[PDB]
Amino acid sequence: SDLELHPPSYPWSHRGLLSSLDHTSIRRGFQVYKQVCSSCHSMDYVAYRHLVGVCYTEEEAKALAEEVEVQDGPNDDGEMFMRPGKLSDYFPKPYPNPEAARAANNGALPPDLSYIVRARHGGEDYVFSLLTGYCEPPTGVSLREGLYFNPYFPGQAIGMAPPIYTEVLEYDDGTPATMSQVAKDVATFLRWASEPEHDHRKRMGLKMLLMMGLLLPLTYAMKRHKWSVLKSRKLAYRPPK
Amino acid sequence: HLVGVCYTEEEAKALAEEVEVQDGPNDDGEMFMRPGKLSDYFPKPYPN
Amino acid sequence: TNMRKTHPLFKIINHSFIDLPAPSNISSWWNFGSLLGVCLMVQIITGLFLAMHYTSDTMTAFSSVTHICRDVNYGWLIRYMHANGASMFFICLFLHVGRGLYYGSYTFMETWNIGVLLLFAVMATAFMGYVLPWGQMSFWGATVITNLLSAIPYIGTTLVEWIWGGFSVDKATLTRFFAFHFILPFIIAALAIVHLLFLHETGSNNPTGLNSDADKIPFHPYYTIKDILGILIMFLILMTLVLFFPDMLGDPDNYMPANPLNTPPHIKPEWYFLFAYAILRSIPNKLGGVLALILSILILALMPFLHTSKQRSLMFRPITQILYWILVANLLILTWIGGQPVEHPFIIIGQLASISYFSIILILMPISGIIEDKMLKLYP
Amino acid sequence: MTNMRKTHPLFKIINHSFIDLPAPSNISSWWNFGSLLGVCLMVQIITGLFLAMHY
Amino acid sequence: FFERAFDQGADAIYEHINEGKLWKHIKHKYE
Amino acid sequence: FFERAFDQGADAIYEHINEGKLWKHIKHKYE
Amino acid sequence: SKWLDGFRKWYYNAAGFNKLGLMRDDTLHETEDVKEAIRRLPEDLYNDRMFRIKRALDLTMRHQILPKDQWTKYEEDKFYLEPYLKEVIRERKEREEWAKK
Amino acid sequence: GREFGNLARIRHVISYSLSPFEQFSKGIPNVLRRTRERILRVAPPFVVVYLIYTWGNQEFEQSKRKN
Amino acid sequence: ELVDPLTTVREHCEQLEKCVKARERLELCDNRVSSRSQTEEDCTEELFDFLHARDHCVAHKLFKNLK
Ligand code: HEC
Ligand code: HEM
Ligand code: HEM
Repeated sequence: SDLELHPPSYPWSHRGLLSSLDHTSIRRGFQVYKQVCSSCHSMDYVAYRHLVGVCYTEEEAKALAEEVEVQDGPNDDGEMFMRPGKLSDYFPKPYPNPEAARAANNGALPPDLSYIVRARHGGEDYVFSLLTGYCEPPTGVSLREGLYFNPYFPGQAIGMAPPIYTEVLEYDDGTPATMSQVAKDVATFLRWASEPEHDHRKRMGLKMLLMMGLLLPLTYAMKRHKWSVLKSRKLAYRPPK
Repeated sequence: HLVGVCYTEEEAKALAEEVEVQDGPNDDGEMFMRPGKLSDYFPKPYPN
Repeated sequence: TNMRKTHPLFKIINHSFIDLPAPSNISSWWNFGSLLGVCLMVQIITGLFLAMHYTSDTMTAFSSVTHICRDVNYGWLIRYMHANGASMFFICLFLHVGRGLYYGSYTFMETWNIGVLLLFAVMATAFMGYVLPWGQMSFWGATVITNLLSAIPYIGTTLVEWIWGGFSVDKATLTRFFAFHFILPFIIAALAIVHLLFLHETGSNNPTGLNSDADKIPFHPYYTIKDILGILIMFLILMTLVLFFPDMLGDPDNYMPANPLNTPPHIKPEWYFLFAYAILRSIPNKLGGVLALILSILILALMPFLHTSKQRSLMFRPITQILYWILVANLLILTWIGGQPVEHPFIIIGQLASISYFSIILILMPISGIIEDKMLKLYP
Repeated sequence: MTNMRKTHPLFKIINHSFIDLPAPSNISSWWNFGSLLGVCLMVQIITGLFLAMHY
Repeated sequence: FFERAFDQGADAIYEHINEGKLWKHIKHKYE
Repeated sequence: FFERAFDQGADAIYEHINEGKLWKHIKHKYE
Repeated sequence: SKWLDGFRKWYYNAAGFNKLGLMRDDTLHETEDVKEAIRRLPEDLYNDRMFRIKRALDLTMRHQILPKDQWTKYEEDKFYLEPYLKEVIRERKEREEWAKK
Repeated sequence: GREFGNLARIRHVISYSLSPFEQFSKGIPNVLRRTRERILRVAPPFVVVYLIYTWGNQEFEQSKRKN
Repeated sequence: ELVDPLTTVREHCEQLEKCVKARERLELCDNRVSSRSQTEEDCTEELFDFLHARDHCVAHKLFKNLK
């Protein structure tokens, strides 16, 4: 049963060549990550100073640094110094080591999700299908305890339960938190985790496109001039016979 | 750096295990003690 | 009296770049090697930036790659030019070698030998630079190539000892990889200088293969503005790859950190090594496989000795044109089989395609050449 | 038969700059410092490589 | 005298084609 | 037939000049 | 020999060098034996050969061909360099036989 | 050494070249003639590669079928 | 409660012919492997076929309902 289903193509708001990310949905899926999805998974490569200008303003995102109570650690006196968080700190890890993560969440490692779009096939479509496509197990297959059926996962036995359901969250901007909306928002934010470069990349993309379309016929006309001096040449042979 | 210069291997191990050196964290997350080994540096009286 | 022919720097520039006689009928393919030259320059520029914020310390090496992608401004852009410029480098290199095989340019023997030395060097630098970002795929490819190098009798042991530097994964391996990946592109630039110098005394080949001393033009300003146009087009395609589809050529599985205990379900390098990997999926022998890869690359160097026809280019040779195009066809078949899992029926397609590739290089072009020789009344 | 040292495309540069280059006979040791400067620069870069590729 | 106008024209057509999702469009909401 | 004798002679004059001072001279009472 | 004659005519038509106004002997790769046989040519055939080569070069510069009325026909293709070439291989093989002995 | 002046002994050849400042109905039949001449040498290799690719994909998904 | 704009969608286009024959052969594999006991046969492949057809159908017509 090693055969797998590739995720379908979804009409995302950033599917186009010059289409940006829904930054409101970016901050919505960030809230989704903070209140439910950070219980097992980790973001070791994303800091709080990347959220300014993307999700929130300078102040309130800084306010989130006090809501999580991160801890730095050692100093001269040797005790374990309590301190509130700041914008220069990364997202908090849930487990001190991988084998405590496996032992406390049923043998399976909830890996780093900063590059989980980029490291798996399909991309955000696979994340959306895996989060939404939770169905009952069919006949024949006999999974053990704690393992749930999901046909998009390789092996069709995902180590996590379905985390999202009806009225599981509420949003600050007033959006009905259904399963499809919460999965789309977390997929869009979790796509931004691998690519915080998207808008500036497409900015340089159309700047490059306009500059290339301006400067290519100029060199083409120059080449055509400096070779049309040659292509008008007619040659004649006049032997003495 | 003292093996083969002034002390043997077991003498350096004894001098290291005489020294208590800070480490951490463990699976629970405390920044605890251990007896020393060769790769540990010399203990600072006052780092600040 | 003029500064272009009495000043030594301007005399060198005029003699090697301005008043050099060139054929007036060379197509756009002759731009490609010049593109390769400036492609080298692009990587060196990005190499300078990758000397800035890269550490050779495994976990923090991957962390430094992520910091280059995030923390350094326009650092993600430099990393993506480095990757997609390696891809564009191998595109231009493959088309350069295809020009050399097609238009009879292999008759320049020492230029061909400097070229194949450059090609070994640049494949080594590309694989070794693939090891440096330290993903799972780079780890598993590095272990496969180092075990294959250790499979040779009594020679590969000291190479693994010098390269790995210890009992297992340690920092010395990545420092020596970074040192070799730093050093060998400058040797590539030196052999490119020798490549141009060996080209300079014999002139450039025209696509017709005839002696082009009857019609020759100065390099400036024709091929100067032609190479400028080619450089602008290559920059457009490279920046389209960087700024719009940054990872359509890159393997997605490289971007999660390396774990030696797990086994990935499909080991894969980039596409420009994949056909060679198809040879590694062809025969079930270790030293036979290394000999197969080495001889499959070195058969380009043995190719100028297999020219049995009395005419140089393939422009007037239709049967050998058909043979060359099915050669490009089954090379594309190898580079598609290399990115496929080892199952039925990919094994028979890969084995017959490797056998057909070796036959279409080695044994069948002399027969086609003597057939071409006989059909025009010149063969005994 | 041709002379290899005077017809090779790479070796005529090295012998015209190194082998059959005419130099004054009465040159003292001071000019040799110039050559020393060159190799001194080289070993600096070598040590500089050893100050970056491991460090 | 051409490149800054080029940059702002490319930027302006970028917010024209992409409306309602960039961060610069919700400056009025929070500041 | 000279390099091993070269290194051996240089080492031999090194502990002849520095007799009773290096670590190998005092690997008796400190082991 | 009607099988060989028609196939030779078709292969001459599909070879492509008659479309740029060349004879067969202009298409040969210029080795030292071919260059020696070129050096033994009379002046008129030499001038005809270099004009035909130059016409080929600036015809394929424009990626064009000659009109069909003035293509090099099969019956008028003259093997002018062939006896000089045969003489050159005869002297070279005689020289290598004398060097072997 | 290989400069202009000792290249070749071209004799009795006249060349006329206009100034570049004094100067698609013609190029379209030219590129049509070029692709008509080269299509029979280029295309059937890539055609048979496309057939082998489709057949190999079909047989791989048939081997994955358990019946 | 908030009803999903997904359960109004993936059962919206359940009436297609390919979907109903996929569910019919899913019922067929279910009752033929409920008939037999000691075999190790699994019904999974047309489950992926039904999921592929239904996933393409829902990916056609989902995103305009969501905000
Ligand atoms: C604890 C109950 C978790 C919650 C809360 C979330 N995830 Fe999870 N996830 C968890 C485990 C133990 C695993 C490993 C599964 C295994 O069999 O090893 C996962 C895996 C994923 C994956 C797939 C990764 C892979 O290797 O294929 C994804 C895409 C994923 N998780 C996403 C995800 C999201 C978006 C979450 C917030 C809604 C989330 N997870 C929460 C455990 C737990
Ligand atoms: C001497 C100059 C060079 C230096 C210092 C250098 C350094 C590096 C470094 C540090 C990396 C890892 C970071 C990254 O992956 O982006 C890297 C990656 C790489 N380099 Fe280089 N490099 C140089 C030249 C080249 C050249 C000439 C090539 C082409 C042959 C090349 C091919 C690659 C490839 C393929 C990668 C992997 C990119 C990827 O993971 O996608 N490098 N190089
Ligand atoms: C390392 C990258 C390379 C660079 C930078 C490079 C550079 C160049 C340059 C500048 C030219 C002259 C212009 C031209 O004809 O295109 C050239 C020609 C040539 N190169 Fe390379 N080259 C490279 C790789 C190779 C390789 C791998 C080979 C061997 C297959 C090769 C063989 C040739 C030949 C035979 C010519 C002569 C073709 C002609 O002038 O018509 N080159 N190269």
